[PDB]
Amino acid sequence: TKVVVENGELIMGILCKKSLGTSAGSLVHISYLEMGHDITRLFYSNIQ
Amino acid sequence: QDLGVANGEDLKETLTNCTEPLKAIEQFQTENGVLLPSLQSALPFLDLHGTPRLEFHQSVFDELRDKLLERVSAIASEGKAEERYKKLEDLLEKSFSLVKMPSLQPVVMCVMKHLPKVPEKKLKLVMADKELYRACAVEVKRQIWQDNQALFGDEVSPLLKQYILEKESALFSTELSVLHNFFSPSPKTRRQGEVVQRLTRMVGKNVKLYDMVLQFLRTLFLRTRNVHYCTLRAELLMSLHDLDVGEICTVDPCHKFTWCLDACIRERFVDSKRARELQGFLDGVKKGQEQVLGDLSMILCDPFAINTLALSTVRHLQELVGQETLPRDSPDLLLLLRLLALGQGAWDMIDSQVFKEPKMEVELITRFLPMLMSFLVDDYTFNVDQKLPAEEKAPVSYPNTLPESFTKFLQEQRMACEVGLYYVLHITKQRNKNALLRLLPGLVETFGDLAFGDIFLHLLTGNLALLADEFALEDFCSSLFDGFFLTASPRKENVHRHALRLLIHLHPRVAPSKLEALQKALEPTGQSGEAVKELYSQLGEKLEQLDHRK
Amino acid sequence: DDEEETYRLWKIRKTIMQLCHDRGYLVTQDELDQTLEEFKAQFGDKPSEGRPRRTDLTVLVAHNDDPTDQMFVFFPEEPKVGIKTIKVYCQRMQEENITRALIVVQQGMTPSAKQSLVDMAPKYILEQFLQQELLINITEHELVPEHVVMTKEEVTELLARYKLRENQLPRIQAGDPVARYFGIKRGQVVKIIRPSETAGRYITYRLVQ
Amino acid sequence: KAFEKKFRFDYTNERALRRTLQEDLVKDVLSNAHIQNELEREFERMREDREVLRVIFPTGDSKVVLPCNLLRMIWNAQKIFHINPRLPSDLHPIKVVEGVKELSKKLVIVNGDDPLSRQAQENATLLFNIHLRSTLCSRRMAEEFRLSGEAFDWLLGEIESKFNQAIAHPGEMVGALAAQSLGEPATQMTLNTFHYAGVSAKNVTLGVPRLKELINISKKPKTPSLTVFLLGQSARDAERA
Amino acid sequence: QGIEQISKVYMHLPQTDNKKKIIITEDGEFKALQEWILETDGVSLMRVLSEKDVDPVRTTSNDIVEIFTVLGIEAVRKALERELYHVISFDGSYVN
Amino acid sequence: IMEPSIFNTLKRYFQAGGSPENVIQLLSENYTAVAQTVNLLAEWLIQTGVEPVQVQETVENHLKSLLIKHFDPRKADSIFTEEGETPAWLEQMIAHTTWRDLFYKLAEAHPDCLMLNFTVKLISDAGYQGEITSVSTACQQLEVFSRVLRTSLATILDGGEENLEKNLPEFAKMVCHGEHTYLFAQAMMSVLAQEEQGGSAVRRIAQEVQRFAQEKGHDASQITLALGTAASYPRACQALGAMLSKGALNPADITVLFKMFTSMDPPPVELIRVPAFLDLFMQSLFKPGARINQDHKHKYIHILAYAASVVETWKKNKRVSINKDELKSTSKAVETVHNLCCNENKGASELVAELSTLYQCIRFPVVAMGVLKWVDWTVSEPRYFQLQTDHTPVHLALLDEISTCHQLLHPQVLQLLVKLFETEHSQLDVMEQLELKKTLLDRMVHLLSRGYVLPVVSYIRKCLEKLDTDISLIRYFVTEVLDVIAPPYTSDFVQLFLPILENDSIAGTIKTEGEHDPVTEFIAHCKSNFIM
Repeated sequence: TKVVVENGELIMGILCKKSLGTSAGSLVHISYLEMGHDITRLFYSNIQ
Repeated sequence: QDLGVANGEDLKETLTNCTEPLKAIEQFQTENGVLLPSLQSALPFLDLHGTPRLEFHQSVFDELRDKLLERVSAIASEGKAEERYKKLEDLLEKSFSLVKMPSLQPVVMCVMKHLPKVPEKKLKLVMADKELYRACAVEVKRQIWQDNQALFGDEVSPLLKQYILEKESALFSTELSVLHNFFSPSPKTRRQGEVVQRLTRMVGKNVKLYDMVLQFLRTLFLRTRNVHYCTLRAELLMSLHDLDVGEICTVDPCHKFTWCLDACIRERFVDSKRARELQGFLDGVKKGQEQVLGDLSMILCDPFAINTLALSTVRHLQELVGQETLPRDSPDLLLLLRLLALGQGAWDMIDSQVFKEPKMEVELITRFLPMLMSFLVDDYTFNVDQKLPAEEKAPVSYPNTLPESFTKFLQEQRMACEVGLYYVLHITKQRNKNALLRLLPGLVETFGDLAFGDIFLHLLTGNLALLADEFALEDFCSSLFDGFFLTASPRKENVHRHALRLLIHLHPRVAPSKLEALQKALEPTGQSGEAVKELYSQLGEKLEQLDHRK
Repeated sequence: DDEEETYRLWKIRKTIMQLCHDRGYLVTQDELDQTLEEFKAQFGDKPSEGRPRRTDLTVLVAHNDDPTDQMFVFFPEEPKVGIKTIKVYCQRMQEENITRALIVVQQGMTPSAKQSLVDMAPKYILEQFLQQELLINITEHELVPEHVVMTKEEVTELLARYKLRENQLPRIQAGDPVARYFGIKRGQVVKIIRPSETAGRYITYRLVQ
Repeated sequence: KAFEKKFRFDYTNERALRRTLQEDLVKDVLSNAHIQNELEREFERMREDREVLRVIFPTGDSKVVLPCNLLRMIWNAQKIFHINPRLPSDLHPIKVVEGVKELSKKLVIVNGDDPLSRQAQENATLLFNIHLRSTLCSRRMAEEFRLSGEAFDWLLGEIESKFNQAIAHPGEMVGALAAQSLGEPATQMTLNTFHYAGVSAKNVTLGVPRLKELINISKKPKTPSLTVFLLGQSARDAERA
Repeated sequence: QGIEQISKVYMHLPQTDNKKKIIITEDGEFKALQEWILETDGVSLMRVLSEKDVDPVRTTSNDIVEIFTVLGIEAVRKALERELYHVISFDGSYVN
Repeated sequence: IMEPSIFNTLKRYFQAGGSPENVIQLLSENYTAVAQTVNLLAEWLIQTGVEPVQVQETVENHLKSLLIKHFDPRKADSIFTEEGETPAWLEQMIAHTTWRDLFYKLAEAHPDCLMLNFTVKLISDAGYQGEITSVSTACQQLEVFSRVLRTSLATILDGGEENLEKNLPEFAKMVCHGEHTYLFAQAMMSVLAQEEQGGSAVRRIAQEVQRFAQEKGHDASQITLALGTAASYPRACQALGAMLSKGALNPADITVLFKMFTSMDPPPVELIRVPAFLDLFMQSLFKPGARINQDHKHKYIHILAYAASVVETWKKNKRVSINKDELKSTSKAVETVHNLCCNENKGASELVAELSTLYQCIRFPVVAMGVLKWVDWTVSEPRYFQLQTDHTPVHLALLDEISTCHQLLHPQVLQLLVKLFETEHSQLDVMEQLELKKTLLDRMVHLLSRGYVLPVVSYIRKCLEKLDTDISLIRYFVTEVLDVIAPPYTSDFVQLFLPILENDSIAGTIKTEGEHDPVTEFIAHCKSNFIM
């Protein structure tokens, strides 16, 4: 129950809405800020 | 090699002699060492140490001495008074032979410090030795001083001279400031001076020493005519008050009066309630205790008290003008004048030993004061006329004539002169140049040259700093300097110093022609004092700097 | 009550001292914060027809520099002040040469006297304060940030640096209680330092209108 | 004491420096006293920043919004540059201090050189510079982060770049943006179905009936209140309360 | 007793640290002192602020016009900010 | 006063030669008066002060050691002692051996090996073998350590259960300083415990030493199993060694043990009687949490029952008659108790209901010990006292039952009671806390009723004198004790109960008793007993 994504690879943890949802500091928010914005579009599409 | 003491002298011998008897030396240490069997077994460890056997014993001795000092303090603090005093007396009897030993001298000095009465023989022995006397605490020195008035006077006189010098130097400060003048410090701040604190510590709770100091102050006030001795009397009494010294404050008849006057000085004004309290103190002097009146007059002779009372008198005169009332009908004004009269007559009362209130002259109240009110009245009407619309502006010239009776009052009556001088200071502080020019010719000749006193000149130069822009006018500078300052500067060095200070402060605003004329007129002569020459040199340096700024 | 009256007078005195100090005047340090017992000792502990009555504690203070201008504060005896009462204070001021002054009214001023106060503004300035305004120094409140009056040179520097006019600054009322506390006139930029949770410190400016 | 233990970078200890730094840097720090003076000065600045923060935040919370996520950037530098933080680091703490100062010089909200603009720049990036000093200090970089020199240079570049990207763009329609940012949560808010938990609580009118009273300045609010805080002993006594 | 323009006043001990008195101990650590606070039903500042044993610094209000009459415009800006943040973040939502 | 340096001045006096300027100056270096004598006269001056008591000589020697500690010359200590001389150390150890050499060898202890040797030999020369040992590390040289161990064992064995708490740390800091010394001591314990004529106390002391070893950080369970006969059957002892090296219960390990038990060839029962093993059993079984997975649970219960049930007859190192006819009842009782501790039905809706069955169970000693540990781990949870029936006396009623049905658990019961009494309970009303203390004192009175009195009264006196508790609590204790006891009075009870009653609040004991007389009766009986 402890989500750790490390060096672009999911080490451990189960991703609930607190990991992929609209909460601040989530995986998608950091993917938007650290990576680009086209990359986040690809991220959403691949997940779905 | 005193009582039961081995070699101090043969110790010097032991350091000089140097041949051979080892067993004699060892036996001497055994007999005159730390005579404890328990230490004999512990010494070989010190021998097994390597460091020479001096630092260890010195450290132990110092620790024992400090513990003994702590215990002497504890004995002085704890227990019944008789038992602790007896223990301290026994300890002093056992230890006084070592008073000349530097390592044990602090213990003896502490024991003497905590004793209410040191035996007279030991006190005489201490007095005969300059170093022992110097090392003694003030508590022992009080027991010495109370029965030796000459020695106490020798100790106190430098402080009194220093106090007088400090006051005079404060009167001649380089900075001319209305906000920061001689009367700016609060009484509590003034009592923090080094001389006052040192005198308070020396007197302590001893009434006899306090009376000796009061006698010294009276004698010096009579001999030198310096009012700062009165200032010092007031400050010393109130400094003892601030330390809750009831042994002195309860027996001094001037304590409550001086306290109320100190409050008045702090507020720089005397209200009706405080005036009535001071009057109740004065009227409470019983028949047979009339010398208290001389003491109270000495308190009122304090320049701070005089300044407060005179400023209150001027303010009351202005209020009476506002209220359409005569000076004779105001009891508070009459009371202020009575206090001022006592303060001014202090010297005569003490010198003649005739302790009676000076009679206030009728013509003061009935003539001189309402004429001052007329001067205020002229000022008000001129100010109101200047604000009229231009269509109603008659050519109103300010009244420039000084009545001859006013000048006669300033010349012949001390109280009228004092009140007029403070009125001049008041109008100068208000930047009323017309009234100042009107009254200035009457200050050339005043009662006892009071207009040339250092207090008045200090305040006057400070207030004249507010009229700096008027020094660009040659008529104003001619009036001020030529008609007032230069009339007395050749005969009075202090007037020369005050004029030089004013010129140093205001040279950038003085007209250049008048500036050159004043520089020539204020040139020190061969008989001029060192301070005048120093001030003139400072003025020259400032003038050179100003020329370089062109 | 009599103890309540001396407490109220002491609080008004303390607030007036703090107001004068924050305005930039000569306020003695012990006078700036004195004990209530010290006030009672200095004045009399009986405002009810007694020693610490009004007009006894009219505080006269000068400026820290240029010590000429003074605003010696006024405390009327009556609750409801009028023109014939403020003309006595005008007489006392015209007796002097100083133009600023503060009166501390107990109840509301008569509106005719309110107009009269404006009727001498170019000649000599008079401000008025109710008792409830001076029972709390509002600048000590946590909601009130640090207001500092700016000099004209600093106003010129501000307008030249930001290349904007006095018409464009966010403004402040002349009847603003803080503006009344500092007694600022119209057209006098006030810098305001307040802590911000997003930048640490924020300095805004309020031209007076 | 926790602040001093965590941020001071005690230099007098030998073995701690041996573990945290390489021996050449260890002897460089231990030999020179000018570097020790600079480290003491940066700890002085951090004590000053602590006092400034405690003035700014009287309530004991530190969850504050700032542009550059510095801890995440330090972690990213560690993951990119393959730190292996068991080994002693090889970045000079004086390099850390000077780089932080140069970076604080490089982060510009307000241009100009006159002291008014200098004060504006200081106030605009006061909180962020406090956070930058706190996160990128010498002690933490030597003990709990252990970045390398090239990693530190990349970190400074990344911080500068990501701060320069967060500047408000001239021409942004801020007013409509804020109006929508406030009116969009308005729909998600209740009208008036507050639980009215009767624990005193005065039935504070909350939701839209309160947002409206704030939006149009109502001189007749549904529920006007005070919050009267007691001063001294009366605050800790129910009877005086 | 009391002032006009006010109905029954309710007093309580706070739970959230926004109302709890946050002090700084001599070792620098924050501490939340839970002291009694009052909470009225009317509104009158500059008269409650004048009362004895009332903290004249932290005593805020709920009405804005009353503060504008009492504490000015910038204090009203701060009070409007705090009240707006209160009404927004009551239900756990966040607005920048 | 340069006389005090006759010796070194000597060889520089007869043989000075050359330029004796430094010789004359060092002959002249004592520029003060006879301050050696003046330092002794400081005691005479203190005679007029407060006190230059023998403590004055003690303080002089303390300053001696204070300035000695600078040099404390290890430097030439070996040389000066290899000189084969020096009654200095001998005389100091004869007279001042209290703490001087103690601090000396506590300071550095690496150098001065011969000063240390002389001090240690003089410590050996002292009667009570090891009390001035300048170090608790006196376990290095065997001839000293064996005799010190012998005398300490004699002291403890002559002491008893009361001295078991006072002397055991002072005995275990030596035998646990070194684990080779621990092995030596445990081997001696084993050899002395070979005898059944009083070796039980030796085994108890060995077990306490092993418990202290476990506390301090030893993995001493392997040594304990090596000393025992359990190693004769290898695999079970190896399993125990691993399990006790980990200090936790493994179901696989217990299945390995259980496969070897309950067969026709059981191991000697002394392999399972080790108390740390049973303590780990209690930890893993009767914690309020720590659920056991219902499958090897009966194996746990059977192992505990076999540990605490069976008897044997070692007729010349062989058993011929054992029985297992009561471990079924023991297993049933322990199973019921574990079920009661596992159901944890909220506020004992069931704990109160099955209390009669619990009373039936606690007739057994292992059951009583397990319930005591479970109540210790339940009541001592912070913020527990929020259920209140009569300030929650239910678990304290179980405490009373445990104290009633047995006597060897009384030290643990009193330890739990005083641990709860010393524990300040936050978030409770002050009157509520006071009544909780009253309930605990009622439990202590019940302990006092069943014979276990002297430690309880000793703790009451300790908490009245040292870190003094409320006087009203001691008054209530006296009131409740004297409402139930009266006539005969063994002398020890009177000797311990007199000072707390006669000093410090005589008056509060008697208010409204009347029908049965107050402490006056106890005072009269105390007068009649002793010799005034």
